[PDB]
Amino acid sequence: LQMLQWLDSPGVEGGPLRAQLRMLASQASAGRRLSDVRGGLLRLAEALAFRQDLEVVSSTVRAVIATLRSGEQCSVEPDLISKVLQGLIEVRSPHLEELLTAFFSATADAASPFPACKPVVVVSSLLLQEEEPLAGGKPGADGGSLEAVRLGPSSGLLVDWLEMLDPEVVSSCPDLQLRLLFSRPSFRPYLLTLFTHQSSWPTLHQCIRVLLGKSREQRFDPSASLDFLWACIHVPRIWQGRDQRTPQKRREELVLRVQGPELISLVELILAEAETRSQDGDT
Amino acid sequence: DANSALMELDKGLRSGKLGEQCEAVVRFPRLFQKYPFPILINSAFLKLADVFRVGNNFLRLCVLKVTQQSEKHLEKILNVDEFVKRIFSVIHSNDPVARAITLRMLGSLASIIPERKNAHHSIRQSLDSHDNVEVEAAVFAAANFSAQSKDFAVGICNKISEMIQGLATPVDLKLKLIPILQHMHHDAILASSARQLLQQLVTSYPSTKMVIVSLHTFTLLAASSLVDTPKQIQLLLQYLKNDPRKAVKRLAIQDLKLLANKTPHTWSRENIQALCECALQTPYDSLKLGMLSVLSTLSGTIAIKHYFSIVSSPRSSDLVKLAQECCYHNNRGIAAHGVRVLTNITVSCQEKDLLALEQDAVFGLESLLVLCSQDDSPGAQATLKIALNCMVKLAKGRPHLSQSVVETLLTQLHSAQDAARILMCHCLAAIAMQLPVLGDGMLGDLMELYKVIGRSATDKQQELLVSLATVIFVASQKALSVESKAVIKQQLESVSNGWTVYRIARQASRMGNHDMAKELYQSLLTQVASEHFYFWLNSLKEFSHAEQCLTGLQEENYSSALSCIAESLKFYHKGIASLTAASTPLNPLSFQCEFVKLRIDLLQAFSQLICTCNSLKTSPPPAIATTQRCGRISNQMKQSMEEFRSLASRYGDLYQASFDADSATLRNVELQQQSCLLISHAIEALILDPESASFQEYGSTGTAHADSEYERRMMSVYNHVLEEVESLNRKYTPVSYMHTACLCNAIIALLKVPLSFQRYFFQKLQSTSIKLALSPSPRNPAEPIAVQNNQQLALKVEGVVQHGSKPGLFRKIQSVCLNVSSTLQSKIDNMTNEMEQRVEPHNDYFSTQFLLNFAILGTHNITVESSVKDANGIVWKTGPRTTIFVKSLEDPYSQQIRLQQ
Amino acid sequence: AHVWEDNWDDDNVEDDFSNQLRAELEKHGYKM
Amino acid sequence: VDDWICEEEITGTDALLRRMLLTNNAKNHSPKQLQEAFSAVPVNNTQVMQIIEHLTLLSASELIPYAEVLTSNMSQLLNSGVPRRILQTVNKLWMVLNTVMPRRLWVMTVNALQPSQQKYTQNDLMIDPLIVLRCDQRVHRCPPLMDITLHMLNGYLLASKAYLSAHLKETEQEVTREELKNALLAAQDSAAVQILLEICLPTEEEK
Repeated sequence: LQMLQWLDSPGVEGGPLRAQLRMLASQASAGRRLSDVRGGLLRLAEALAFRQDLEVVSSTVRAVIATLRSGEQCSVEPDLISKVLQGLIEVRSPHLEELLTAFFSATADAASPFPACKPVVVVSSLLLQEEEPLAGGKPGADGGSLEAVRLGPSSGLLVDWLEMLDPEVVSSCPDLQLRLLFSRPSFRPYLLTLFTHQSSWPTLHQCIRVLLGKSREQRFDPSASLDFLWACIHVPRIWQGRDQRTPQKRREELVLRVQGPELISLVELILAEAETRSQDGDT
Repeated sequence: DANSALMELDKGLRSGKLGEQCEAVVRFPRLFQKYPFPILINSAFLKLADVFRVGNNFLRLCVLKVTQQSEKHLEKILNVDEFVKRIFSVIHSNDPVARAITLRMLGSLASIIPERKNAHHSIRQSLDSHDNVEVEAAVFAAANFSAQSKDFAVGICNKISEMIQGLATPVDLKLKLIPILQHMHHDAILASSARQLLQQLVTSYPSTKMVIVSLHTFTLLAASSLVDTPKQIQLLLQYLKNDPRKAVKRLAIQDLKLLANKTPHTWSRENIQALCECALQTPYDSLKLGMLSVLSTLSGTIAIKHYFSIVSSPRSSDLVKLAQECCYHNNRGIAAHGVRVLTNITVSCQEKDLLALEQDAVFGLESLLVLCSQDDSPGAQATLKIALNCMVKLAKGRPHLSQSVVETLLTQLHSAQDAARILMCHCLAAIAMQLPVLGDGMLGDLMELYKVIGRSATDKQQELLVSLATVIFVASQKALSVESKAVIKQQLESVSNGWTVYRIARQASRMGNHDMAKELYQSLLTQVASEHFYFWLNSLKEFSHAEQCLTGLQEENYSSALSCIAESLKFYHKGIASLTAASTPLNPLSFQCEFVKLRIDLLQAFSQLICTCNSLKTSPPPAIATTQRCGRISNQMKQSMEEFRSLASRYGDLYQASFDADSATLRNVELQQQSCLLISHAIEALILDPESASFQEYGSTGTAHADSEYERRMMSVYNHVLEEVESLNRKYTPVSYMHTACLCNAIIALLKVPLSFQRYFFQKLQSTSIKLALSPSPRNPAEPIAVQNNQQLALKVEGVVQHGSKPGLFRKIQSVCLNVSSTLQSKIDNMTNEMEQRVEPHNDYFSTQFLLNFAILGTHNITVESSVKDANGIVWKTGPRTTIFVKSLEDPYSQQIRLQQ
Repeated sequence: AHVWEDNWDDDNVEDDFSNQLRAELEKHGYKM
Repeated sequence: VDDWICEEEITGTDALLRRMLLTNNAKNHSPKQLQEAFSAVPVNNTQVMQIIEHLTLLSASELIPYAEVLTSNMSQLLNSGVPRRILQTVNKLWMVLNTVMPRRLWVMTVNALQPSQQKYTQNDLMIDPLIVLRCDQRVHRCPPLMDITLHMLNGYLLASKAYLSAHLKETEQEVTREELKNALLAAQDSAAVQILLEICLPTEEEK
């Protein structure tokens, strides 16, 4: 029976003439699945799982809404249904694979967090389809999901998608991105060494003035900020051909010029680092 | 003309032009390949060194290329220190490209200088430099030193840890520096520190690029340091399961593939459960193919036996059901992997509640077959390969399915294209070769299929006739009918290439159908456009004629035995004359001539034996003088002992001197030698001292591998002759006539089972030779080396091995036994210095030191013999047999002292 | 990836002697 | 030697590993696809970054057909606002293409980096190599394009040495001509050095 069904399915795939035999095969598969659900108990899908896979493969329909399916998927996410979520995700992916439409910019963040919370097997393709023909600011949703949602592995993909679609490190939304890089995460060093070697020099100077600026809120982590300073001093593009490790100790080669209040802010920041002392000690 | 090439190319090296120097430098690797001896290697490498020292930075890249290519000759350099100093004298220059080239040269030279400290200091100093080409060359040389040195490994562990998580040195450089951590397996705590750093890196830089590089590095560390490979297999299962990215999953696939190929015994049960479970709920198909490819490679080893180990019903196990729905999947490759898994479960461990899967297994194969027959694409061709290999293995493991197996195959031999007839004929050939009882069950059906090929296409036609007539010869285990010969003959008269008929003729000579071999060899004899090929085909024709004469025998008829033996000897002698005429200096056919000569000697031993059995009926009981051996027949059968034992020794000598044949040719030589031992034991148990036999064959006479039908019929004949010998042991008189009848029936039984010209008679796959350039002074021709007759002669034999192709295909050289001997050529004869030494080659080189004591007065004859020892342990007697001449002079003061004394 | 291990006739397993034999033997292309 | 030494094996065949595990289906990208990706009337740097980042992994022989679109579209890569990976990765792709098709690449890059038009050939570039230093004003503060220009200038200086030697050797039908060629080469290299050092000055607009 499995060999006969596999032979019939290859003919249905090859024989794309009007899909009438495809409809007959789908009806036969639905009837066989109903009979197997009604009668088959001990033989738990030894060959009926092949029929289930064929029915899932033949159910690749095209959604005609492509806007209300996000709400249906969000409702299915609260209901905690696996096959319903898989069918909804497969329907949403084919609809996005069609001609582009106007997607909502509010429910997309909730839908992405729902497929990232539960283990979704089709998360990457759905995210690629949603971010390819995106009718809105995808970087804001990606940054919000990265900063707020504490997804363990999948956030790494989100990190990739950040650098995959935001050309610089800072392009359009500076505030959320600055609080993403500097806070009071685990992906922080990669994006920070990016921003060391990614951004244009005027943008780097804008960040260096806003970072060591006068601010009593202490919105930036001192370790990341100070290491960003020390990296910007010794970028290999600055010293790309200078003779190395034969200097004069009396001579000073180059420095970075900052202002008086910049010096005061930097020294109070480094002493605020030095006053933490959770377990480090005096030495 | 060995150093003359060196002076020519170094005359090219002393030009003032960059082009001629570059031409000589890049011509050096051919000269390296032509003479591989370390005198030339050392000289040319020192010349390359002091050309590298002064150069315009483009010669340096060429010498770097030559050093990269000729890596296996690097251990032959003698003056290592001068070479490395001349190379190292460029690090202190100020051109960064020249420095980078010199660090790359150090990285290439890493094998010969593992523990040079200034090299490590230069790598560390240039490693944190600012010129990018210097940095990249430093990472290359750090990778190449870190694979061999340990102190370098720990210091560079600290340094590369700092520069990877130093947050400068951008992401491309980090990707370049993680393989430094890959090469870092030398010590336990070093490996643990590298493991912690890699775990921190993979959780700290969660990208697509760095995760792939770090995971490949981490698994090379795991496969190098076999202390916690299960931990990495575990971590790979969480990375393959809980990660949304796709390329990371693909590395997890190729990673588990490498780990299952390397160390499959460490795969635990829950690891296979996790891999199968992750293979179920995947939505993609390429990922499905990858995981089940990993499980298919895991199914061919002892991991299944660990998986199906006692202390759940194995029907409910995840692997078998996963194998079922991927065997019944739409895609061809996943079906091939699944049917491999199911076949491997069937061939493996024999628990009762798996046997039902056997049925599923066989149906799966034919289902897959009818999917992949009518497609004609290289992917479908590979699916045919995989399916037919599974068919062979499935029929091999469980013979009681096998008959069903073969009949299903014949069904798809009715309706498939010209590329599917082949390899199905090959599968039938293998199955009908080792297990013969099914072969006849085809017989005539192949006839009508062969008839269809009368009107088939032309492009793949010749190979297809070759395959069909080969499986015809294999299936005809007893004989071929005259009508079968007629239909085969008329079909290849209808259309043939001329080389196709040669392949059919040699297949028939292999299997034992020598009459069709006769006819096709006639056809070849009228053909063909060269001298020695004509003589070769004439020799093969004569051999086929003698073997048909040997097939024309009748049991219990000694007259026909003498007649047909005489016909076989005369046809073999026309054939051996043709073989001797066919021998060429370029192709010195040595196996064929010796095999045919010993076959002739075996049949003449049989002829003298049969007429000696006739002598008891052709002479008196003894004489009137004799009234415990009486008569000339006792002396004649003692001569039969001498001849048969010498013949067995000569068969052994032919076995030991080949080393380049396959298993089948060697086993056939063993069959002939065992026939000689059989007849020798049979005679020395019946007539010549029955008293001290007392054995009655106290060894096993059954449960044989039976790799060929000829082997099986040989073993049956051997067992029958030994049964006749045990029964007729000590009942009758020492001369007797049941004894002579026993020898007669033994000779008839040996000559009834025809012959098998094996693969090494026709084609040679592996060619291995040894050089052994003797250098005491190498002499010239008749000029002998002068020795002073108060000191020994330091012979200094040195050798190199030459491989024809695919280095070692069947057997691999483990050690080589050089033997030396002397001989007083003036006329024991100087046996006092027979010497033996064992050599283990490094790459190809043999270097030993031999001292030969020439003491008496005269001209002595040094002979040098080689003897290859293989991996299993069998010694093989090949070698050039090199001879050299020495003259022994005397000191005039010593001569006057001996005259005065 | 080969089905028959003792196959005498693979894609390229032909030694030199058989190579010149094939070269001088496929050219004629007729058999009586 | 720089072009051949950037071809060498770096550490562990990481590039081979990437071309094994990331370019399974890159046949969708085409030179003309990059052509309208560049020539969009807004500046959508995301899709061109997509295409070029996928173009990193290809071999140089497979990267030959994209030389036309890359070289023709270098000139757009000078406006204030281009992201830095576009410049750096076009520099990397130019370095990859420099290993296979160097002369045609250089003569095509001269005709694109010129200010905004004269179409220049290889003979004019070998006669005079200072047109390489006659590029756009914005090239002087774009580090990847200046790196390309510097490799190009060094190559054309060596080219002019070989060309003057060959033209002197052919047109004999001798010491004075040889020393005149030596003086021309010396003054030529000195002029190239002086123009480079004057590029190294800070401009008066930023001072």
